[PDB]
Amino acid sequence: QHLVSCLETLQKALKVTSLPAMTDRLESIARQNGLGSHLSASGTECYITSDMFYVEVHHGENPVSCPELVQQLREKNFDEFSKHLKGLVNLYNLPGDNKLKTKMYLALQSLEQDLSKMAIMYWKATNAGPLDKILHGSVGYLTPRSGGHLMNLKYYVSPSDLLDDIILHENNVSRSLGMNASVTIEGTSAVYKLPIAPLIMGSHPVDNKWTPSFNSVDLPACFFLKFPQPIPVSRAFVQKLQNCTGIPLFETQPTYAPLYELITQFELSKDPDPIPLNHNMRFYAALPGQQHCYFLNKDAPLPDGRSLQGTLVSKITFQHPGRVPLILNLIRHQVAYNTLIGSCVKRTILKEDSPGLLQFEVCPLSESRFSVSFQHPVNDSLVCVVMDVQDSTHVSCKLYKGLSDALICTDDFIAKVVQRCMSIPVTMRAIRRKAETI
Amino acid sequence: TRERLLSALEDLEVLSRELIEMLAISRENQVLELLIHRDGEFQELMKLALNQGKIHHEMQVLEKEVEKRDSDIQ
Amino acid sequence: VNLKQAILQAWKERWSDYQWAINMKKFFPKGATWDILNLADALLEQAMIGPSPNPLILSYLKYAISSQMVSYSSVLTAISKFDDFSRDLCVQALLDIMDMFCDRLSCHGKAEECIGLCRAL
Amino acid sequence: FLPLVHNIIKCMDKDQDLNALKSKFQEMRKLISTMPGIHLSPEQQQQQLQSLREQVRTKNELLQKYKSLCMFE
Repeated sequence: QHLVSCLETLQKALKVTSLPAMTDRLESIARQNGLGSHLSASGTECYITSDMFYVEVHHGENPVSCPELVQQLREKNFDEFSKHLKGLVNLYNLPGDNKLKTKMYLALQSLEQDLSKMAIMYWKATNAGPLDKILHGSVGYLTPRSGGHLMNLKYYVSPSDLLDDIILHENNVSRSLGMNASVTIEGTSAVYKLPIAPLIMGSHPVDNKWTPSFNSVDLPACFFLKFPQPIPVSRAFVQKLQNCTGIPLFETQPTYAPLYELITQFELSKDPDPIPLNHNMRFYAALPGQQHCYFLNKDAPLPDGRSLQGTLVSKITFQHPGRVPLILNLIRHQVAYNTLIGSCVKRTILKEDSPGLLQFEVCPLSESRFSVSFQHPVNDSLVCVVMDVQDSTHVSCKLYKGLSDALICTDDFIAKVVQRCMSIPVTMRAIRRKAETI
Repeated sequence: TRERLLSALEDLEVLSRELIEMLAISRENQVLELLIHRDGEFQELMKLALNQGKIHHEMQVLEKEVEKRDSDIQ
Repeated sequence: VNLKQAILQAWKERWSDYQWAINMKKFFPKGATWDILNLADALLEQAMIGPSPNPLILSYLKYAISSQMVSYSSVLTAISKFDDFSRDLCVQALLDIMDMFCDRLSCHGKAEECIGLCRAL
Repeated sequence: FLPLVHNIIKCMDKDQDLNALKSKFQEMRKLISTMPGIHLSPEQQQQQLQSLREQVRTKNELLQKYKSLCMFE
């Protein structure tokens, strides 16, 4: 009986005819997502579950006539409307009970208002362009929740990916054109105290001031900062991040292997192909001038004697937004280091390459530092460029050479070329070219 | 082509009837996929079916004209 | 041709230490005990350039000490010529390398090698 | 055709026998839609048109040739 009901949504989804049958297609969408449909007149039909009730013509007014939803329905995109309902259902997958669910949603609304105000304060203090806000701003470019989609804070926009095939952001910044993190309430086994009303009642003109808790209630949930693709993070970052918040980042200690392997998986899996690369940590890179091979050297001992080890993090839980500015600054840092080392990872088949193969390599000297070692471009001794990722957007590099050697490069010229475009497989090219030009 | 259209029509009717009857007995993605595939076949050759008839009427007119011309020539 | 070109012809294509030993033999017919050619000097230069040493060329030097390719005297001189001292990681690597041979500190050769070991100590 | 089939499925979801009989009559109408003057493909339709055009042109040309042919000075 229930399978025949699910059976009819499927054949009603392939049904496509006039407006009457398109209203029956909206009824199909309801039972497809296991929703309940009540229709008053031909014009208004309402899908109702919990507080997730919306009408195409609980505890809150109908918020907005979203152009997004209206445009999709007016045009022939019932599939897009189906995705939007799925997003709404996932947001309210909240367990809780009833009165607790309404309060828990209220807490999310307070957090959203506070985060929005904090973003506004940064714009008032400095009229920064969207790119500056995303790369180095309090919170991040923030899009308020629309329908199912929850608030997205853009932590970082990599220089290579800002450029597509020299994009100027404008206020039209795409939702996925960068690295994005979503803020949401999710149920937890433990019990926590969360603000149930806006906590930025009084705001100090520079930065923000939060009125102290209790209002608040001990709901069995915490605010979350879910990342759409899990970000590989190192053990040292877990300690640096914990120092501020205090909430255990990984709680039940799971697995923790070399970080460089996880960085390769994240980069390789961005574009999926059937054949596994089988890199053996010897990625080959082809560039406009010269050919390079990079050995990532995981398992090199750090000063402690343990190889850099880290575990993918998808959800970070924060009670209030006070520790959020500090947590984001550490993340920004972990993400930037991953991007520079990530730019090298590539799925190429450089086999039997006699010319060039100007191989470069990478050893983990310490958490937050790595050394790329290469033969001197003009002379013969091994030379290297470190890149400690001090901050998300800032890397400091020192090119030590032997006592008798040819001045390979000026640290500033390399920086100018990298900031113009970017990528670190790219940084090694600039070091080689500058040395050769001299 | 006529044969293909007739076969598609028969398949569609039987399978749609079977799916509806199973829904009725309870209170079928294989059937659904088959339906949409032959529905595309019928619809794409239904624009053709309409025009074909108009073209056939035009052809009949042309034939009449040719016949007259020949008979006149003879 | 040069030892610097071989040591990274060894670092480039990832060579394990014994394959480095074989190919280092093959690149140079006269062994010259490897200390006339200053193996320890070239390995320390192209290992201690970065803030942290690359573990490949340190693995090459630790094999070239543990296997008796390189005398302890040339290693102790090449350790002595490093200083810089702003980097603790390179200094800790040098102290682990000294922790390898120290105490044994044994020369089985000519007496000039023993005098060289004395000056190197 | 497909709309009528979907309407029959909707009637089954609501439930009738009369509607199924109507679907059978629609299938008879479909057999009529297979042959209300249907008999040819898109290619054949193109060849027949070209042949008819060529025939009209040749007949008109022959008639004009004898139109000019004036037997009386």
